[PDB]
Amino acid sequence: IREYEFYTNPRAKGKKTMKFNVLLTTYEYILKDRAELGSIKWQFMAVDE
DNA sequence: GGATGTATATATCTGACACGTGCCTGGAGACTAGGAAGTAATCCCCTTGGCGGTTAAAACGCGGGGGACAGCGCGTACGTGCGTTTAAGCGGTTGCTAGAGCTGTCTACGACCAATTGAGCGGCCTCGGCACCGGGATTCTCCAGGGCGGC
Repeated sequence: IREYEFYTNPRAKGKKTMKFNVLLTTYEYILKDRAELGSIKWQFMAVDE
């Protein structure tokens, strides 16, 4: 998911723009991948339950 | 008829009991201070019974070969016994010194107490270094015009 679907230009190494619109995830992968998801300029957060 | 085996009595040896004495250490009596028991408050860790999700460890099965074990041979090294040597064990000399025990004197060193202050613990601000964002320089892919060929 990370290197085939996050970025429009995943093979670059400078500023990588985002490709997806909405990312659905769970709490376990918020805790597991906070380093790879906290460094994203999110426009909206919706926390269910 | 003579000497031998055995029983009872008497003197001597030896461990144990009680008497005597010192002395010094434990006990009795009194006083005091502080160690610890008890109390209240605050805050953080542990308990018991659950749920959810990841995932790597645990469990199970199976094939195969490496290793444990048994047996056998062999040769060597240790046990065994005897004769010989030697040194341990005991008793002994002869002086001097080390050390335990006791008594005595004294002095420097450590306990103790009051005042002081400066080194240890916590937080706060700043720097060294790492990292995020904006701007300039360099290289790669591409769309269109000019020229040539065919019916």
